[PDB]
Amino acid sequence: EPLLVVGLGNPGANYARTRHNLGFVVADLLAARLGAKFKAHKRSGAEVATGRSAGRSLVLAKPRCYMNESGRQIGPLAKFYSVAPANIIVIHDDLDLEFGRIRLKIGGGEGGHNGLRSVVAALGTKDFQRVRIGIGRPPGRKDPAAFVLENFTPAERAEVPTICEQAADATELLIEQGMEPAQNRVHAW
Repeated sequence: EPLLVVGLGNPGANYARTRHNLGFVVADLLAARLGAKFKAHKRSGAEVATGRSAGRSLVLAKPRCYMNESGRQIGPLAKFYSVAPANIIVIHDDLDLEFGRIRLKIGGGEGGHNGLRSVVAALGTKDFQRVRIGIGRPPGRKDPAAFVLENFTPAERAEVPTICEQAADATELLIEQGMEPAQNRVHAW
């Protein structure tokens, strides 16, 4: 069955290192591992890189619209390559996990992620896979919408590349062995 891996993020150099763009950073790392380049995808508006991970073919994609409208490109991507939602993996920052903590699931909530809500709406289901990468959140009940548009702190920047290697590793393990075995290895702390 066809497989689609998507990173979420906002466009533009000024957003490239913000918390809300972790998905793009990991997708870029996956494409580097696969020796693949992102190219414009006319039918969806996104950009896609294609390759194989342990012999299995995959489409790697980053939307090119604002985060709010992510599903309007991911939906068409899924139809174009005939990928069922169960075989879509979305990589994203997660306000509800400690910074650097990676967790995998299918279904469940969006954790307040506006990109995830757009994808859920477009696919008509919550039942796609996710690579959740913790970023923490502001304390109390403060609105986090501005926190995710900040760059990481210097202390956090010291760990972000390692975290992205782990998230890239988690994506490949998901593709190779599925949810439960990948969870066993990936939930490392």
